[PDB]
Amino acid sequence: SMSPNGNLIRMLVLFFLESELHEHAAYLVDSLWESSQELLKDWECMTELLLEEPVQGEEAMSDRQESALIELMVCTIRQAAEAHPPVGRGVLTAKERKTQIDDRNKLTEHFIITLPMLLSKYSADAEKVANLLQIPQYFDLEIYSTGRMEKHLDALLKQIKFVVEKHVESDVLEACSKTYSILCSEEYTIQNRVDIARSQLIDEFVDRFNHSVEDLLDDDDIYNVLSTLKRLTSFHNAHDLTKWDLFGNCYRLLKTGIEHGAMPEQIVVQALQCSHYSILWQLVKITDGSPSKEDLLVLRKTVKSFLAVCQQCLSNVNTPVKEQAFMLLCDLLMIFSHQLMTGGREGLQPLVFNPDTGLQSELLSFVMDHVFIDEANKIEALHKRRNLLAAFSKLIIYDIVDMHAAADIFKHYMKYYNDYGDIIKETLSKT
Amino acid sequence: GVEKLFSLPAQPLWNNRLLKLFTRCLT
Repeated sequence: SMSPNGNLIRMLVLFFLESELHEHAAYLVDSLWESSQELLKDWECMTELLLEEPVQGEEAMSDRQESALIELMVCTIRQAAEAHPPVGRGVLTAKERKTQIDDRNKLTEHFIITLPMLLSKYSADAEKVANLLQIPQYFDLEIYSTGRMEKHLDALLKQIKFVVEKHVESDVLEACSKTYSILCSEEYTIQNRVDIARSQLIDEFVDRFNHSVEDLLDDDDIYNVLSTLKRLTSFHNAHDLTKWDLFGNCYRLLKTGIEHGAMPEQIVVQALQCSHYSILWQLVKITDGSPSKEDLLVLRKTVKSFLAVCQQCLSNVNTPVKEQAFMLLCDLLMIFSHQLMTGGREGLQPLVFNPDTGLQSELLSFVMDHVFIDEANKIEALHKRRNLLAAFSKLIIYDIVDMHAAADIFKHYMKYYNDYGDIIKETLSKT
Repeated sequence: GVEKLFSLPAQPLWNNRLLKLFTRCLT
């Protein structure tokens, strides 16, 4: 529309696509940032290409070319606000410091209005949305009230709620949960308005989750419980959903998936994951406040119950359930260790859980079947296994599990050609 | 590399208040 650079930018997307440095998007923007800074900040032009018609006589953009523009656009937003190169290409002067302020004002004021339009046009695209939700972090959230633009905040929260209810992708839900935490930044002005919008979204899914579990106690009844719970889990990670009673139906989903084994693997992974955040959130309130002794006991009982469920899930037939239950055990045993009392927090003696040798054996036994065994998926699985070994290596270094059996076993498996060599050499040294 | 593995939990915690629980047990 207005901006002439529509031809320049439409071909920068092309120069980035047809040169196949697909993982150098943030690198490409930083490269041409010293010379082509003014072109890359024309976000008015970029939004016009995505939102406006290409006018008769011109050819429209392809689905992929529109995804590349968004990816390049968000990198320009990052480089402008942060005023430093991205991760991979690691002070400001006076003029540079002033330009950073104006750039934050320009990008905020532009995208306060246009971001809900972008989200609305491309709501059914998981890849694009996950990139579009990376923008609010760089906003100056005072302008929502300085400019009296609260009318557009509701449009954004309305579109965020629209993205959540029609998407189950793990990456999309991650972006939504992080955005709602940024809009609740507790800074000053908009803290109140976002909370009402947040509680509305949680309430509408706590009901659609609790009432969906009562129907599961069918192929369609399964998808109802999974979709409604996966969303709650991503939000429970970043937001204190303790006021809601989410542990209740999460435990019941596990206590009957263990007794009967009729539960599907993915529902168990989310139910286990959701309950982990609930316990961690309950611990933050107990830690920050001046609690009573009853509070420690009810949390002591809740933590003990979940740890038992995680041990039983180690014997599940499905590998993802086995994998998920292992990582939660390593994290909880580290959080609820003797280090938990360190820092003058002696009033947490009951909450300390030390693993018995029966459980320490099961953890070491899990490393034997899923870490030490005999192109996009083998590099995918290599990081999957390295994370599991590092989680157990943490327990060894901090004297949470007995080290004498694990140390000798690691020395016998060092025949894995640096696959775990750097991890193993570090854990062996710290003894 | 391994420094990032031994400094962060196995399950990533998005909220900084939750992540403090795992980091306070380090150093």
